[PDB]
Amino acid sequence: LPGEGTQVHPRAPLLQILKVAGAQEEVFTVKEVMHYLGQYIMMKQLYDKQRQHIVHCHDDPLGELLEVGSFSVKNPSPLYEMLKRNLVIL
Amino acid sequence: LTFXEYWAQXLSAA
Repeated sequence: LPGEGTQVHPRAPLLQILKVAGAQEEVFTVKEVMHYLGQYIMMKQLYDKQRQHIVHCHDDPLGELLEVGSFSVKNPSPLYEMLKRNLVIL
Repeated sequence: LTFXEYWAQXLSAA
């Protein structure tokens, strides 16, 4: 994924999720995209209530993009692979 | 930790 200063444009399915999280922009840095994804998971309460580094996304639009039913915030590979598929580098 | 705290760590890394 691109560096800190590099700007990206999220593909429609991802942009839609960032919009739910309150994103107004169309062009982001990777860190900004990550901020809104965290907001989204928090708002929809997709994290496991007891072990909160686990996210359950199996029946959510985010799970469709990630292509997994759950992931660990400490094993973020699925997230970065999703971003590679869904971010246009500007 | 809380999810907020875990994600904040992840955000700071990326």
